[PDB]
Amino acid sequence: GRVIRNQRKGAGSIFTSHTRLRQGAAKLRTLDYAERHGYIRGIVKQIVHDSGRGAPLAKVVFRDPYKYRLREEIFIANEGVHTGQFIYAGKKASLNVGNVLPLGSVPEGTIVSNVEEKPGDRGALARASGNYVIIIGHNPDENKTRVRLPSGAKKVISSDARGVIGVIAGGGRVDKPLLKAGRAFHKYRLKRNSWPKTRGVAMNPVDHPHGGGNHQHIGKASTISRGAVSGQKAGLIAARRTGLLRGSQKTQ
Amino acid sequence: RPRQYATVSKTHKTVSRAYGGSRCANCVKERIIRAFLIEEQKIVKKVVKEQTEAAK
Amino acid sequence: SINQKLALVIKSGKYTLGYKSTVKSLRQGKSKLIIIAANTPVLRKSELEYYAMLSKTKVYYFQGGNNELGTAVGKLFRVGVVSILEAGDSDILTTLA
Amino acid sequence: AREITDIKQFLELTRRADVKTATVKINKKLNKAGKPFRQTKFKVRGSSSLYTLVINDAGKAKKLIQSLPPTLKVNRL
Amino acid sequence: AKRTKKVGITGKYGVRYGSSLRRQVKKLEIQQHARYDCSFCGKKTVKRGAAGIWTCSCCKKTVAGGAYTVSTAAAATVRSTIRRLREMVEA
Amino acid sequence: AKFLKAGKVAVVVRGRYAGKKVVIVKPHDEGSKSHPFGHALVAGIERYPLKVTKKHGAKKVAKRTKIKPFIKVVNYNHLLPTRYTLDVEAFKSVVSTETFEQPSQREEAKKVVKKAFEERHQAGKNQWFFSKLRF
Amino acid sequence: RLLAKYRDAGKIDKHLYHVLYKESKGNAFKHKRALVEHIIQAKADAQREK
RNA sequence: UUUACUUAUUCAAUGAAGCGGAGCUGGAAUUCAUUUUCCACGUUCUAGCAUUCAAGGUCCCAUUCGGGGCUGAUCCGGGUU
RNA sequence: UAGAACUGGUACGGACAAGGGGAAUCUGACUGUCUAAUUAAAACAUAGCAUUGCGAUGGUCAGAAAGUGAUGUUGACGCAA
RNA sequence: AAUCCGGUUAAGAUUCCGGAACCUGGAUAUGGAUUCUUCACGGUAACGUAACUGAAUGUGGAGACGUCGGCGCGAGCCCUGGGAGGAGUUAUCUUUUCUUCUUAACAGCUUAUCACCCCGGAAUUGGUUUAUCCGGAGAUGGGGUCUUAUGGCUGGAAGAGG
Repeated sequence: GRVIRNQRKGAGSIFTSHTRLRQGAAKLRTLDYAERHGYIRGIVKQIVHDSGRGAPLAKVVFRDPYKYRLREEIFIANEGVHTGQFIYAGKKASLNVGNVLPLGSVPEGTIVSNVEEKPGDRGALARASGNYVIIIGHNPDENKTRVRLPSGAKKVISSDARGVIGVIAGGGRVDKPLLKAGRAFHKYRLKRNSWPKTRGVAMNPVDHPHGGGNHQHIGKASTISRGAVSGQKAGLIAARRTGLLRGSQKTQ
Repeated sequence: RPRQYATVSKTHKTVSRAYGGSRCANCVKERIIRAFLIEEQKIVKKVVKEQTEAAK
Repeated sequence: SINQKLALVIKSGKYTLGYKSTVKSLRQGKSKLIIIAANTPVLRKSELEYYAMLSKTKVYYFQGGNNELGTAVGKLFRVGVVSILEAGDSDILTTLA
Repeated sequence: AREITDIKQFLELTRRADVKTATVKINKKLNKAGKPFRQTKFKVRGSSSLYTLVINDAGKAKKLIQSLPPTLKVNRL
Repeated sequence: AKRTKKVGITGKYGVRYGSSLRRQVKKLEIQQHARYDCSFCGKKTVKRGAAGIWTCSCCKKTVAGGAYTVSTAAAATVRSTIRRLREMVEA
Repeated sequence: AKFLKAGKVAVVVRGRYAGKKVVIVKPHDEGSKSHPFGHALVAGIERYPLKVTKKHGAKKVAKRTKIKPFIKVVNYNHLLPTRYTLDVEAFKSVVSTETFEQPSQREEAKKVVKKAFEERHQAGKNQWFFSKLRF
Repeated sequence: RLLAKYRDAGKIDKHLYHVLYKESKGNAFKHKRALVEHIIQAKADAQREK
């Protein structure tokens, strides 16, 4: 009867992001004329800790080409940049770690991150701690580029979309055990309101569709249709197979 | 405190050098030397273009 | 390689270590060679390049950091830049510098 | 507020024409450890702060009281 | 002396948490709280703070890197790939 | 083999005149009675002449071309020597050790040095020595 | 500070100072008189090696 | 058949800043008559600097201390991309 | 802080303050949380392990509707179930 | 952005009274300082001096900040000595037991770890912390510069309070 928890997340009263200590949106430079014809040199002032991100940020500063000032942007720091390194954005920018290039200017097999989906939207794909996409092919017909996303899924995007060279710092982050509940608590008090995770078997039949009964059991089948109404989707969603996986990696 | 600086003279708020009260001595030292040597080295960056592009 | 040469100089000739004594012995022109390490900051490196083209003294880059240079010259502390002022048994001033 | 140690500066203060009131104070304090002697303080009240002068020597102080301008209202002790 | 037979730093955790999880924490806290060589000034003075950020204590250099070590193994080869992919443009 | 000769341009990196160009008028590699270190007596400019254009009126030109000089003992560690040079023998005989204490003689020296730098800035030889080291 | 004023008093040189100092960072010396009795023995050994 | 469309519609970004076409100098390029084509078309050791409708060149004002015009910074089309 | 005598109707942390301990089994690893007015538990939570969906003209959800919104100052080492 | 002490009331005071300050805002005159080297000098330097043009615009700092552990230092309380006043005890003993001996904001001179400058050059490695860090990217050493939360002296101020 009662509105279950994942329905209740969406109106967003207490489930919003905890956005106090965050420095800002971590986007790249806006694609303009100084970028896509030459290459603009900025410096990286400071690589600063973001709160709730795994990866560290980077205070990059640029000269504005049109008015005398300095425009600071904040990149996601690629792994192996230090403060005082020069960062070369743009089409004809050379290929070093930390530079940001349009994908038509790299050979295939190059390890980039913070790359865009559509050109200009300032850094969509592969942003988290430690990940990277690898450019696996070019296509001069309609100037596309075939790349490898971190799930192992392959994607064909434009070569006008920019990406910064190298993996992202903060990698190896989930290797360490999170021994106690205090560390998960201090983790999730910087991200958002979804801890502790109360199992849906425990609760009554108003609170969850897995609830109730004289035993904690799941009842019916727990792989739920994609076509289920909002509110029934409680458990494994639209599962094509399940169970413990077997076999080698690097699939076909 | 940040509004007390107004009540006081200038010799308390400033040391005599260029970039005086804003940057410290050593840093100022570095941004002379760099600012010399780069804009001496850029002179060499024009004597290459007069010899490589002419004797190409 | 160059390490046998520098060891022979260091047990046969006269030298000085570190940046301030290179500039002191370079303003007086007593320098015959300076050897710059690889991990040195580029500003220090260019300021010692720029004093070479006033004093006409040859500059050999030491491939590898100041640790290896300190180990090569026989000391234990690191050294970023060496100034040979009198070569002794070895003739590194006239080899390929 | 302040202490002013220069006698001729104090004479300049007494003729600064904003100084309407002055006063003299007498104390007894002892030299090095031996002997008590009479000390005096001359206090002129300017429009912002109170300027004083400490005189330990009566042979200068007695001449200096004579050296005040007569138009000043001097609260003696 | 050596006051623990094997546990070392994870002796601050004591009894609890398992043994495999505590040894997996030991393996990463030795690397995490270590003192690394600085790539610029050569003094073994790079610690970390605020995971992903490795500041040299002197010299003010602030190198980004892996969360629990300076250069993770899956990144130190990446630059070699870059060292391979910058040579093909010229020679 | 000795590049701190008495004609070399140098750049003062320390002191109140930091970032301001001088020329050595007399070096001292051994030092002196006082100043127990390799110092050199130099003379340089404190205010740069401003960028006078085609369309400045004549009088408003001349207030641009005023130059405030200074003479100064400076240690060798505070000077970048450079490849540029300046002929010094006009005011070579003015700046000395005797030019100092009794500082009334310093303004007498600054008169001579200012007249020399204006007579070199007119007929504009040594363009780099009079341009602002923009740092 | 006893080692400090012994060094500054010239009664001992800096080599034996830096030996005895990092020995005093360990135990090796229960008290002040015990350290002076140790210094006397080492300096007498140095004299018997002279 | 889905192909080729921008003007409808939909998304995205920017204090709607350089888009499209053409030319110039270089240069790959081989000429099968003369250019049939295509690339470029101001910055890479350095935690410096970059602003006063821009200095210069050129034409004016009526020479005052100053101010205007063109070029420096290629034209064309007004579809911000 | 340690030791020594000597002495006290063998009393002496003299009042106050202030652990009962052991051999086992069932059970939940643990610190934690809850039925404020009968249930504090072996229940819930947790780290750990695993699974499923989804590459944004997306996945989960909200909104009567919107040129609307929450995750999202987000990007698969991520969000969600 | 800027305040304190002492006193006062049947009941109010960092608010009243007296004494002593400070800040903001706006007027302004007088000295001082600057100038015919027209917009300051000194010091190698770090920086200092009562002052010592400076717009549009840009940058930088302050406001700006986690909790825990010892370590140093000050403030207030505590313990305690000598001396100068009062009260109590006293059959005997007790140079005895209690109580007073204070000093504000603000101002002037001076004063500190850390940081920095010069001279000089280190392995017979050396300095140093309670806690092992630091040094040819130049230590130990000799001589200096700075911050002034703090302390001292003096003024406020003994004319107040006890």
